[PDB]
Amino acid sequence: FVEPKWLCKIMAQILTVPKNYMTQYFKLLEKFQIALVPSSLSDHRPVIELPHCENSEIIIRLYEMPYFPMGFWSRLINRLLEISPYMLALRPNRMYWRQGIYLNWSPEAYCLVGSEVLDNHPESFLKITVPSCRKGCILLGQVVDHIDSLMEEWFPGLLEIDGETLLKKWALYSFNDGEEHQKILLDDLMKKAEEGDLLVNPDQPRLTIPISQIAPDLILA
Amino acid sequence: PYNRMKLMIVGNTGSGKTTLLQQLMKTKSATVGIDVKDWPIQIRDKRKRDLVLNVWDFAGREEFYSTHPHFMTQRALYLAVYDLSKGQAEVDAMKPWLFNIKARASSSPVILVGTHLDVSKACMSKITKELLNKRGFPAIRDYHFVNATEESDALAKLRKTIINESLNFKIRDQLVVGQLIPDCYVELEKIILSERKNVPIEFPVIDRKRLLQLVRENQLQLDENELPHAVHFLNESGVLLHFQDPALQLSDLYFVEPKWLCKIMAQILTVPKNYMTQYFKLLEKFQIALVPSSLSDHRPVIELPHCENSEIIIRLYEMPYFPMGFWSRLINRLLEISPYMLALRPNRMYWRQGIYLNWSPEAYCLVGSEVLDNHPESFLKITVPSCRKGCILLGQVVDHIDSLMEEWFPGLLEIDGETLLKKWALYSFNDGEEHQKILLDDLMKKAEEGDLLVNPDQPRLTIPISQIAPDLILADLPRNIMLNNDELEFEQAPEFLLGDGSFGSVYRAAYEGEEVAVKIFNKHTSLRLLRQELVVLCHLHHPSLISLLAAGIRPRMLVMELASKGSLDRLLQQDKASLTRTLQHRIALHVADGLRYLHSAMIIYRDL
Ligand SMILES: Nc1nc2c(ncn2[C@@H]2O[C@H](COP(=O)(O)OP(=O)(O)O)[C@@H](O)[C@H]2O)c(=O)[nH]1
Repeated sequence: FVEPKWLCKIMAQILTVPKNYMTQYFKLLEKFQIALVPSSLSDHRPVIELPHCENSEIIIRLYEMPYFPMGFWSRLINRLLEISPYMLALRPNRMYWRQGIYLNWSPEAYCLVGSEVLDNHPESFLKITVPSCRKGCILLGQVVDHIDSLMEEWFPGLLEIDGETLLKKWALYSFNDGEEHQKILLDDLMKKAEEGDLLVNPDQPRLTIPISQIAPDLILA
Repeated sequence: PYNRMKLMIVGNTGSGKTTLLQQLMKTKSATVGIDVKDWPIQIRDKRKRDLVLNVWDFAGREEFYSTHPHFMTQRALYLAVYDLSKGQAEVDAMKPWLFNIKARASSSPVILVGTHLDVSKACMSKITKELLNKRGFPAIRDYHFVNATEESDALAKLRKTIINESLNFKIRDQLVVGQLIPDCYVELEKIILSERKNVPIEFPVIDRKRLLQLVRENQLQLDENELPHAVHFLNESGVLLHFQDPALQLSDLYFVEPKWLCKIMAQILTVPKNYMTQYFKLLEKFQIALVPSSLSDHRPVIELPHCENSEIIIRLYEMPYFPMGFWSRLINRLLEISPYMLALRPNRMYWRQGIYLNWSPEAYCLVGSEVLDNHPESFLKITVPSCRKGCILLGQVVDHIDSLMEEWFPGLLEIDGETLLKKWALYSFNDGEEHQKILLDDLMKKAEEGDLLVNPDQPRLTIPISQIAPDLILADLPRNIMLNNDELEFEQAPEFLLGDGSFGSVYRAAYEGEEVAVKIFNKHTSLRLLRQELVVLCHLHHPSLISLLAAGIRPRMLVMELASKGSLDRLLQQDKASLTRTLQHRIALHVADGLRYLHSAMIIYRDL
């Protein structure tokens, strides 16, 4: 491509609205994350009455960054596009929107990567709701790998220590048997540093939760 | 004679409604709720029939709409105002109001009224004389182009026309404004209007015990059994609102001054701790509760797993416009009330125009609006997988939708006659690989029950009627139950083979080498009651219950096991000697076992 201003103008043309290379046209259009158009996707989360509630049967993993990166979500969505199957075949139900994906195989084999805002917090989050089953843990592993890959490959500035790192990965757990609420949050690096045992315990040692049901990518589950 | 008829001012936002009302009554800010009033009319003719029209100035704003169909009754005269200032367009913009009147109160007269004559476009009279006359619409009986905010001869003629059309209501020659009622009814009416004053303005509700003390204190001779029918008639007349159904706890609370109730319920849309539980219950009874309205109106992109045409089932539903408050009722009706199995919670993605439950990649369901190009109508596409569990979901959903239509909006089923509601089915004789799914009306396919297949002009290709409409052919139930008519030995005509006297229409026939009892459910009715009894009897499987063998469509019949010795009634009458102590106890034990299993399934065998 010579005179790149022409290329970039022509590629940005179709956003506000040579038949030989039309296939290459669409290929590079996908290489620009334009193709279905990921942008202009109504910006509105649809209400999702998930089957499983409680705290015991699910796994959360927040991702705290001040603002979402410039072109993050399109890259992520286009990366998770059928590239994370629970098994090693079947097409999963998908509900795309500009801030989430929510694949769905079965009532116990789903996955939902979607933005979420918390009150009194000007930061941004990337809540990842995943069932506690085995296939759940598999999906969680694949998704965390793909996201960390995008971060290390596209936006390096959000990983290098200065130093709050500008990107803090949390994990959500409930020592209150799941029936109660207000899931306590634990930074990921600390739990990684708690590999000495295979359990986590609060000040009151009577209650104890395995590190497999909070982070099955750290413990090899 | 009872001189009281409901007047209802429907209309579109921004028009003249509350001011038009305030000028008809001469009782010299947006509307929230419905603003119930009542103005009396002293007839100046010799027959001075003093009547009271209670007006219901419906608010035009779109967010309230899902509560509007609840207060549209048959015994009512509807005004409809359409703001002539924005001429030639608002007349078309008030078509949904007319269609919803026709959907709810089919045979109620309507009086078009054109406000804003002060400014400007009177050629809207042309379109309202050609387009809005008789195109599946609720029989417009007059036009009026009147100013508001200023009494005039146009206002005078308009008001006189309201009164004239009021008296000449006569549904099937009834003369509603002058029908006869028992004295106790009008007595109860008077004591309610007096009790309107002596009640907390902040909480105008009254108690059934307080009502009982009221009717005891006065000369009302109404009995306890005579109360429900009485207060129900008062409800129809728009005096006090009540809901005697036991599903709600409101059968002890009688709402007086209904304008307060409706305003308070519509309050929370634009944004007494003892009855907060009943508050939420009736809030659900108003389809407010999660709030079904204000749900972003935007379909989310759904990349369904299965494409093609062979592995899926579509079923369009064509109506000109969606009814007034349809979608809220439907969503709230399908709320977890259609499980694939007889346990598991399905994934759901609610939005104002769809539900899309989801169990498994082959066990989903999606009921959602869809527009087609070059088609100003509306559609209710229902995508369902071709698997067995799919067909089960399809059956339940069609039943629930048809139930809503027959129970809420009767005007969309009665033939005139295009029926204003045409159910399609989508099929592809091109092996599914190709496209442009041909559409076939449902009534036509129902008439094609003679065979079990459908075939085009080219007879080489042929598609079963089970994979296009598994509710017509009895495949939506589990455990396919067709009777394999080759092996049946039934003769319907003779009274020689009746089961016995007074068993309905149960005949005695031989099937699969065994004598069986078959009920001919065939009549003018549809497959509704047949399938209803079929899903009940589909999964019981108990010894003390009559076991089902097969069901049929040509003609509609139910094939069940045959009781050789006849009913117990005959043995009690004819042969009292056959019954001994041990036999009587065994009969009692078996019936008790049957009732136990039934109540374990939470089923009420009402009569025994
Ligand atoms: N000049 C003029 N104004 C009108 C006429 N009819 C209604 N309006 C205006 O419309 C307003 C009333 O709107 P309203 O019916 O209450 O709206 P709604 O409550 O949503 O039905 C008043 O403020 C009037 O000024 C009319 O014939 N002429």
